[PDB]
Amino acid sequence: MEIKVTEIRENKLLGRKEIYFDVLHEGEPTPSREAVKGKLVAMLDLDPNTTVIQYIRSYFGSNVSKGYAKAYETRERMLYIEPEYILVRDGLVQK
Amino acid sequence: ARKGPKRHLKRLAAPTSWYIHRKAYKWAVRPSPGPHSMKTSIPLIYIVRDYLGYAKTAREARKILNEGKILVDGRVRKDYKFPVGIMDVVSIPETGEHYRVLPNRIGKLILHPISEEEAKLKPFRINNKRMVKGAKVQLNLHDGSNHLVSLAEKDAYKTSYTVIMQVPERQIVKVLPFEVGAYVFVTQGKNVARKGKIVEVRQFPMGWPDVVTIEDENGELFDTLKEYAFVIGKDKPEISL
Amino acid sequence: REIGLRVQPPAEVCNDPKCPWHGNLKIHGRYVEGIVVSDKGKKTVVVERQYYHYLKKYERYELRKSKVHAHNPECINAKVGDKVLIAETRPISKTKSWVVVAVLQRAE
Amino acid sequence: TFKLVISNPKNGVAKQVEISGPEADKLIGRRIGEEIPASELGLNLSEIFGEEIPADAKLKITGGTDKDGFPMRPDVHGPRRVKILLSRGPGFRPRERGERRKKTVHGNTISPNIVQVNMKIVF
RNA sequence: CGGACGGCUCAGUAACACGUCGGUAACCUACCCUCGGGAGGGGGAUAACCCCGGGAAACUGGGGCUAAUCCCCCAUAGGCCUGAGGUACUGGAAGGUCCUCAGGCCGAAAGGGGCAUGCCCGCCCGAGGAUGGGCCGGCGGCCGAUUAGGUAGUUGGUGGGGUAACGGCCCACCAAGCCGAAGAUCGGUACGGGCCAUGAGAGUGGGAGCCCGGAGAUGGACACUGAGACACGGGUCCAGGCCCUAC
Ligand SMILES: [Zn+2]
Repeated sequence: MEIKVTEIRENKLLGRKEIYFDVLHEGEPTPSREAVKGKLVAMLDLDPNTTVIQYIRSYFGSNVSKGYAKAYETRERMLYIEPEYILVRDGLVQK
Repeated sequence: ARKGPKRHLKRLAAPTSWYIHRKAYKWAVRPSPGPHSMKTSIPLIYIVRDYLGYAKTAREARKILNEGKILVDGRVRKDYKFPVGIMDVVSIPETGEHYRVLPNRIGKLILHPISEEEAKLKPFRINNKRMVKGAKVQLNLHDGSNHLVSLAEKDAYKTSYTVIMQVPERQIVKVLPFEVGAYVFVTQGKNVARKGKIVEVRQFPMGWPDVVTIEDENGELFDTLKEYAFVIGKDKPEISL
Repeated sequence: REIGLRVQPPAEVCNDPKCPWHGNLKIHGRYVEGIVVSDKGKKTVVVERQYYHYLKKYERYELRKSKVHAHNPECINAKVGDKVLIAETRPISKTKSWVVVAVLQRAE
Repeated sequence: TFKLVISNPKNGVAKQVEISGPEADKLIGRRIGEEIPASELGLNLSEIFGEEIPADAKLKITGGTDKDGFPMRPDVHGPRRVKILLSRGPGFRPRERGERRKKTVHGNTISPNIVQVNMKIVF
């Protein structure tokens, strides 16, 4: 699977880096959040924490999925801005 | 049957001056009473969320608003219902961004980016005059605001002139009159967002408003109403359009 | 007072406070011309005018009439047959909301 | 037969006792705002209230309750019942601003229809 | 503080109810914005809490103790009426606003709370706006003559009461007017529009679902509190129906 960053965007008010990326998986299924996070952090020098994946989406026939990710400066601002359902869905918090 | 005032607003019934999706949902933010009208203003949350894109939901927008990270006319505004309007200035000092609110040739409101120097001035149109106790003159402006002046200098302020003012402290500079060579910016009607110079005024009897003719720099002439002709300069503009 | 219509005032005077000229009554809205049809009431006049309505299906016209009741001050004392000018004001009685301001042509 | 609740405005304590027989018939006909000696009924206060209360002390009728649970309202004359559409107290608790309800109250006079009688010690 | 919004329905209504253009110089408006000004001095009660309870319940009594951004009172600002003058403002046009004088009625406020060694949220008055409403007007849109005369506060005037405000809205007095064959009155059916179905088009027919407006909350009538109700999940009565009961 390849991961190709299409856009990065900066937010000073909430203190976040928004990231739009494409995933290329020709012949394979839709990949997993763990793997996508590993690749993202390895490639952009980010913390495995303070990083969440809002969605990975597949289309009708593409073998090319899309993603949206957010990288925060501080775990505190993170837990304050982001709701709990994505945190549980990612694994950064135990319900 | 209705026993009182309204507190909701549906999206199919929202004014046309807005950039909004009408079928995505059923409900819209009803603005609160304030400076401008409903047909001439848009709340702040729509700016924070749908124009600039600093938030995707409304909780995030409320959160940034309740921390003084956004100003309007040099003042902090925490209410997501506050109506923003024409000739107003939106300032984000954490990103160095300054926008001025203006309409299009279509009638919709937009954000024109300006500089920090011009972000400290706001033009006002004198809409009426009154004499109040202490024998003082009260000018009633176009955003619903008011200014006090002495009697000695009453003949210098009339009911269509324009006044430039430092926004937060609200001190006057550079009055501009309504004459036959003044620069103009139309704010409503069929010829909205056009610009040009005045040529002729015309009056009518028994309640009908006054009309004015204007010439654009391509040389073409067009008429409109006198209350729609915002004065912004003498020979050239003082702000950015 | 010089009300905002650009007509000439009458060559009389009254004490009635319900006269646009000489009094405290103020006019606003629309103003039309008509002909007097009846003046059998005191300080009241019936004014009539006419227009054409268009029938879209039959491609032709239809003459229609319009009646109003107007206040009639004593400085401007119109009678049946006068061509007159009336203007709108606040409700004066159950059926009167217009007032006569000038007689344009007096009948014999 | 009456249950007397005798209260002292000195300490804030009250005691419940019974009265039956002819000493009870001395109350029927009496109203609210009228004073009565304690011996008139056949009981002394040092016996029951506790330590000691002087003699010469009389009792004041402040309220009462009918055998069906309807209280007495001073400003209603008679030993009978009424429905009056009152707006405050005694005998109703509003629970809202401008709320009114038609209630069932007993009158200003004592009658054999009563069970409870509230007395206040005078000094 | 809010619950007068939102949500449901189409009974009634042929009407300024609806649509559109205009008007209020004849009116009200808590939450909101701007500007200009103020927060002085005293008093009081009473829930919770404690003692004793009553009634089958629903509900409810007596005594003691206490606080407030609760309630009351003085003062000052200010609000309203009238009369005589000056003419500064707006406006197309002043029974309006401003200035001076005079005679009188009503009559504010919480410097409270938080952090801290000044900042945040707030209280009252005034002038204006916005939001939302009330009222008026011109035009426009069903069928019936085996329904032809109707109206008697009915049409107008003078003077007043009452309303937030104009007004026969109501009252006293003077007159005899108002609508009608270009169809009044009466009777029938029916929430009104944007819209929809059909047709080459003209045109015919409908108007439950989504939006704007109106009306109603078993039938009918009447009131309290509040900026706003004669109030679907708050009140009072009559009629008609049903339920619990220790009757
Ligand atoms: Zn006259």
